[PDB]
Amino acid sequence: VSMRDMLKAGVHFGHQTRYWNPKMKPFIFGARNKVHIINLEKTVPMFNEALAELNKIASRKGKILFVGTKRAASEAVKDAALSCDQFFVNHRWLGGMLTNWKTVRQSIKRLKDLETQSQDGTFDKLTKKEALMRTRELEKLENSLGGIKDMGGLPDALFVIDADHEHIAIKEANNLGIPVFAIVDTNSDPDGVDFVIPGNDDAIRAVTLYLGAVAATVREGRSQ
Amino acid sequence: GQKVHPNGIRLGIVKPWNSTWFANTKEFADNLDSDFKVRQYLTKELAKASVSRIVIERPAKSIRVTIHTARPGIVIGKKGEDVEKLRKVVADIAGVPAQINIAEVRKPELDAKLVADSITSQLERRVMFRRAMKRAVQNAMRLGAKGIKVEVSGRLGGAEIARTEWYREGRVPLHTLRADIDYNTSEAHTTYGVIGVKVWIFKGEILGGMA
Amino acid sequence: ARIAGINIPDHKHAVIALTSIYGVGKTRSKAILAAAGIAEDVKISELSEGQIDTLRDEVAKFVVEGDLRREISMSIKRLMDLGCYRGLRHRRGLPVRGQRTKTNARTRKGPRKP
Amino acid sequence: AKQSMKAREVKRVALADKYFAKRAELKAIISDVNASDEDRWNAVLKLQTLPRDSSPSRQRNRCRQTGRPHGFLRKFGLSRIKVREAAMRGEIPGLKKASW
Amino acid sequence: NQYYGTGRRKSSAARVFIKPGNGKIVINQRSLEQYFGRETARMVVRQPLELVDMVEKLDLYITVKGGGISGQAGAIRHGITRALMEYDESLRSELRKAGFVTRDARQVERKKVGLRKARRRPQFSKR
Amino acid sequence: QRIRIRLKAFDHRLIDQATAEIVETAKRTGAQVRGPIPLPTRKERFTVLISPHVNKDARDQYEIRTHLRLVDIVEPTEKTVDALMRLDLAAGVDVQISL
Amino acid sequence: PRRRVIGQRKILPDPKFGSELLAKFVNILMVDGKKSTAESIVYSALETLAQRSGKSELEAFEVALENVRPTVEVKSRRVGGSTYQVPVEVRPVRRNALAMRWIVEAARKRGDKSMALRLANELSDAAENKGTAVKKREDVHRMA
Amino acid sequence: PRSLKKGPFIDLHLLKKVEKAVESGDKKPLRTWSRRSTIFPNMIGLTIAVHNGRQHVPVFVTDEMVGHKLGEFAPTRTYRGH
RNA sequence: CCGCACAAGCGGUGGAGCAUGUGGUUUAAUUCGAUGCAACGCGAAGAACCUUACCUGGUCUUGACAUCCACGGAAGUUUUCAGAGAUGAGAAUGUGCCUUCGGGAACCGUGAGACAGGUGCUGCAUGGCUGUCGUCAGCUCGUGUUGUGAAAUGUUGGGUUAAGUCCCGCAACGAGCGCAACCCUUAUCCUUUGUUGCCAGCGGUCCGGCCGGGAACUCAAAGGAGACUGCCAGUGAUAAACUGGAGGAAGGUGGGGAUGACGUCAAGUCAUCAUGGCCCUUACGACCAGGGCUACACACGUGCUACAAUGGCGCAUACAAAGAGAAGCGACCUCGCGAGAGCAAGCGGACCUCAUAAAGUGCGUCGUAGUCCGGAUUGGAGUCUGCAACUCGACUCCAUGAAGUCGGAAUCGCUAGUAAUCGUGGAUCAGAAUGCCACGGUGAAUACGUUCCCGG
Ligand SMILES: [Mg+2]
Ligand SMILES: [Mg+2]
Ligand SMILES: [Mg+2]
Ligand SMILES: [Mg+2]
Ligand SMILES: [Mg+2]
Ligand SMILES: [Mg+2]
Ligand SMILES: [Mg+2]
Ligand SMILES: [Mg+2]
Ligand SMILES: [Mg+2]
Ligand SMILES: [Mg+2]
Ligand SMILES: [Mg+2]
Ligand SMILES: [Mg+2]
Ligand SMILES: [Mg+2]
Ligand SMILES: [Mg+2]
Ligand SMILES: [Mg+2]
Ligand SMILES: [Mg+2]
Ligand SMILES: [Mg+2]
Ligand SMILES: [Mg+2]
Ligand SMILES: [Mg+2]
Ligand SMILES: [Mg+2]
Ligand SMILES: [Mg+2]
Ligand SMILES: [Mg+2]
Ligand SMILES: [Mg+2]
Ligand SMILES: [Mg+2]
Ligand SMILES: [Zn+2]
Repeated sequence: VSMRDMLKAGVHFGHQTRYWNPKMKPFIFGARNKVHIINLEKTVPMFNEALAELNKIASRKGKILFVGTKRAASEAVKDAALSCDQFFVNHRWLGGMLTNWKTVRQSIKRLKDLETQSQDGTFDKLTKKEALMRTRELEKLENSLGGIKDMGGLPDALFVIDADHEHIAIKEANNLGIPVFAIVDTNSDPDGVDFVIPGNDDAIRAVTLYLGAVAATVREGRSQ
Repeated sequence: GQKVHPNGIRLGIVKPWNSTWFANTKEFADNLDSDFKVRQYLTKELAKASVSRIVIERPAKSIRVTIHTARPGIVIGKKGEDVEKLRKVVADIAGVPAQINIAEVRKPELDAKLVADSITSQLERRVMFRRAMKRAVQNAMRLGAKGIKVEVSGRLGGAEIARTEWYREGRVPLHTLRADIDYNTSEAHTTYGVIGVKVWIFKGEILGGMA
Repeated sequence: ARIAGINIPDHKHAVIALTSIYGVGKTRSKAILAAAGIAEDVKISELSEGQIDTLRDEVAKFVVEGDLRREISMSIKRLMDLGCYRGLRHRRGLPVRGQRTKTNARTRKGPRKP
Repeated sequence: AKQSMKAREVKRVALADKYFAKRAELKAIISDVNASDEDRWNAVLKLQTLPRDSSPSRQRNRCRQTGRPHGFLRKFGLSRIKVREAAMRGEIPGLKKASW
Repeated sequence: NQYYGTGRRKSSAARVFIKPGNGKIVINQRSLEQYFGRETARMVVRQPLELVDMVEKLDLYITVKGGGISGQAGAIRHGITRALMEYDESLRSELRKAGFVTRDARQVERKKVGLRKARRRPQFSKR
Repeated sequence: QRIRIRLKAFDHRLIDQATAEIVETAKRTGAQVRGPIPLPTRKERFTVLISPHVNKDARDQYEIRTHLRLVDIVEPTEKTVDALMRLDLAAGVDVQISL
Repeated sequence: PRRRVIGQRKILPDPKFGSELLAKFVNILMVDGKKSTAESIVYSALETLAQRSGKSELEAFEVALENVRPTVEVKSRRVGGSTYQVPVEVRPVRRNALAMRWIVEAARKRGDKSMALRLANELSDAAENKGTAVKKREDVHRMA
Repeated sequence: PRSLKKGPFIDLHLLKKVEKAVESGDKKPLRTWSRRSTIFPNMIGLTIAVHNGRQHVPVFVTDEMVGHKLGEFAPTRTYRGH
């Protein structure tokens, strides 16, 4: 992504000067209208160097977890993961999701069992209310684990939107050593992101830019 | 509080009776008396064959008894000799032409009667009970049981005050009638007193009614 | 009017006004009436003595009033004289026919006493 | 109960069945209309000579497993207790918990 | 010509046969007054015909078993309503509006153990 | 001439199996049957005290429901009465034959 | 009702006047579920009431209960922590029932050998605001 | 009452005792337990020691007692008051 | 914040009579146990004998009941005397069966000890079973995270539910036991099968579905369909969900049941049974007759019947459900005022029988009274069951006609087919229901509300 490509999308946007985090000073161009302005001169090379690492991980058969819980951007992140056949979390993050990998496996198994049961049959054996209830639980589990039913082993890389909002995820990742790739607004604490992208995390246009560029490079890394 | 007998409540839904003959009120009582005494005789005589259930079904002129044991070769002895002997015996008790057809249980660790009597046989041999019950539950679920709960009550370890000790593992949903929950009770007579064991073994929901 | 026995019957349906006498009740009364031929719904007033004397004649056949009172008193006195169980319970003033006496035997013991 | 009671019951029934025919014929002669009151008299005297434990009205249905003299159920021949064990264990055919 | 309904109220069950006629009623081979001496039954039996305002166009022959005088009245009402609907199939909405098509499911409640009557409890005592 | 068959049982499954086999073998010999007709089942109810001592209020209610089927063969061939005798009868099912 | 304030069910009109209030009246007068006795009593009383009041017997019943219907009554409240009486207005549907209840008990107290007559006499005195049915209404108004 | 078609009741051991007593003249009070037997006309003037359950109380039969059971003259409960 | 907890209602109890249980007192004995809720119409679903455990007396000591030993006798059947009876004393008959012929089995009797026997104690040694808070929505765990740690979190909060019910929120994520569902029953319909059940169209008739029939309907009993907040609108964080509406036989867990979490009360039960220990053993065991458990100055609890006219009585007459039946239910006719009796059909039962439902309705009478209310009590006379109704049965008839005229403080049940009221059946049982468990008929009033009372 080129600085002009970002700027038109508005990547330079940042949270009000009232709300910023101390470590973000190096990445901040300045202020206008009491608004923090992010410096694309740092943003572009860091994003490119992160894309290099993401291409490397995906080119060694990496499993990628796209992470974002914004109600506006949930579908964008889900489609972004689907466009590169990668796993995703688009709904509210569950506490200790990576730390309780054993607990999630049972939920995935239950989600797989419910979908398998509906295809196999025995819904007729169940009472009509019971069969409907099983379908509702399967739908709830799909809303809960649609993205990670095919996760298999813990992921090899994480992409995070608004790292401050998803702080539990990054704490887990660091506890596991799983690398964190994150779009970091001025209000976020950048310590948890090993490849940090400072940029707007709310605006739909810039978020879609991030996701599309990442997914293009991930498909490229897969293609070899 | 008290709990309904799990086997006695699932007779209509998932559990078959153990005496399936028919008779009108004229000779209902004495049928019951005869089959009670014959099954008690068989229990007393097969205290080592490890029998789990003795089902009894009567043709109009005959009595048919099916034994469920874990040691078929034992009860049939040599060339079916002793089984024919006890067939003559049940012929005496019932006063009726008798037929005995033994049946085996493939997973003896999955029979509430069997595991309960084994627990009691261990207790009367003066072994620490916690070991007994936890070994039983471990074996059961190692043999692929959906759940099992063991319960012992009495003067455990010769206690002056009787305590209740249970141990559950897996799923044991007593309230769900659809569940195949096999249950049986055994007693062990030690010098201190009589100790009672109860075993629930849940082997999976049976979708699709009785049949 | 006047009927055999000291008591005077009141003016109402004969079958009922006849019950006034100590020895006659509802079935014996209608028996007396049918024997005398007088209907039941007739009153004792508006009833000529020509049938009143017949009524007293037919009631004379049965034991009634004072003679019955003396006869029952002799029977209880005889019972007491035998010394039989019933005689004892009669002179004791207690239920005679085997009723429960642990409680609620008041009809023969009178009101509760301290 | 006490073995004495069960023995008493078995003796009572084993005498009632024995003297059944004689008792029946004698009661017939007694209650029979047109019977000569001397024959009726001899019959009512003879009746009380038989063992008093021959009258069937003198027996008591006891639990056929414990001898309990209460809570009896003619259909099964057991007290109100043992019927519950036999039922819950699946020994009384076609017997199950009712609900309506 | 013939239109049949079947109405049940409480423990009673009534077959109802409807033919074009002058308003003649017959119940168990008896006239409506021969059967129901009580006027309220005499009115609840004819309520639907008053609704559809066809009380001299239809002769109906009905027979009812079980229940009591009012139970049977309700059963025959529910029967003649079903018969009418099978005869017209447009009075359905009106009869439904009057609550004549409901087959009231109310039934007597069983006695319960330790309870003198269904939902009735023995008298409690303090001391 | 005809033969009435009453079948009593304690469970409808067994009685239905047996009556199906009866009507089948009878139809097989060509004897004309009157179908299986379900007569009202009987329900004996026993309300028995659950507690050994002092609990009149606490008790349980059991029932024995006996099911009753009636089949009828109007023109019984001589290949039939012997045939139905040969047919095996379940121990639970009770069969009564009446010409 | 602590949790769910359930709505009241509907009563069926009377088969002689289609009047919901008459049916409520007979339901109040009823004893031991003997509806037929109650309807006999009420129709007898209404017709004799008609004889004294001329035309419109159902209307005469309406104005009779009107002349004794209550407007204000004392109500108890424990909000103070001690018993506390307060004068409160009564909804029409409830004062209907109160008037009917007062009428029937007053009739039972009247005696004179027949319920039919007691009810009619009480209704006739109620129609003209008398018979002590109004006096009981007046005293609970005074207690405001 | 017992009946009329069956006549009064008496157990024959008491009957034999009473006939042997009357035919033999004045006798010692007859010691019997049969409270259930009824007083017959022949036993008038006799004296029967009838069991009250703890002792045989004497009862001197009079013609008035005829048509009654013996037990009616042997009370089985002692009571004086409170 | 819920709960008939209160309020709002309807009917009661508390007063009377009686039924029944208990305390007490009494007794030769009034057998034992149950004792705030959660003992007191409780064990006991049925004490005249029996039961029966108690009392009095009469009797037995390897025994009433079991095994083992020998020894002798088939077994068994029929009578006689004594005795209250256990028991003794006999007296006749039989003296059989199998067997490789010796014997055995079968039982019976006598002796020998091993032993049996205990409803004797301990439910504070216990098992088993049960009550209770409570059908309450709770009780927990795994892993994760937090804290130095005891621990916490989850399980709290916002809402919402019958509910730890559900959705959001939230370092928690899930799980298990409960909740709910699965089961029974009930409310609609469909299919299948039509006799002993059914009678619409049919003809026929003695007017009787009764007979030709008919398979429609009712019904019977198997299988199946149906309800899902599924639809609509409104409300609401667009959430959960709630309100209303549609259609529908049924609407918001449709109604009822079964189902009782972890535990609490050293709760109950050694007298169902089992059982550790203790104790008894010519007796604390065993048998018999009679008595007692039914007492009676009292006290308490639960019921029944009443005090009437919305009723009583007379006459006429209509509409059920659910059950039971072979030593059983027992029709019809005959007899009896009646309970019943005689005769005797049918029915192991959709067939025959119990068994004609009663409130109701129509007519008549009764006229507010201790009554044509009430039925206690008592006299007389009976029937039936049973060896036997004295203690101490039920019922019938005639006679008798207490108290009682709506019940103090206080207190109980109940939210709809409910309460209230009316009958019917069953278990136990020879006989003995006002109790219990079930069935239907008629069929309400009220609920503003959670401040108080009580329990969670
Ligand atoms: Mg229970
Ligand atoms: Mg009289
Ligand atoms: Mg014993
Ligand atoms: Mg008896
Ligand atoms: Mg039957
Ligand atoms: Mg209140
Ligand atoms: Mg009282
Ligand atoms: Mg006592
Ligand atoms: Mg004791
Ligand atoms: Mg009770
Ligand atoms: Mg305890
Ligand atoms: Mg105790
Ligand atoms: Mg909690
Ligand atoms: Mg909350
Ligand atoms: Mg939470
Ligand atoms: Mg549940
Ligand atoms: Mg609606
Ligand atoms: Mg205790
Ligand atoms: Mg005795
Ligand atoms: Mg007693
Ligand atoms: Mg009277
Ligand atoms: Mg009087
Ligand atoms: Mg008066
Ligand atoms: Mg009812
Ligand atoms: Zn941001």
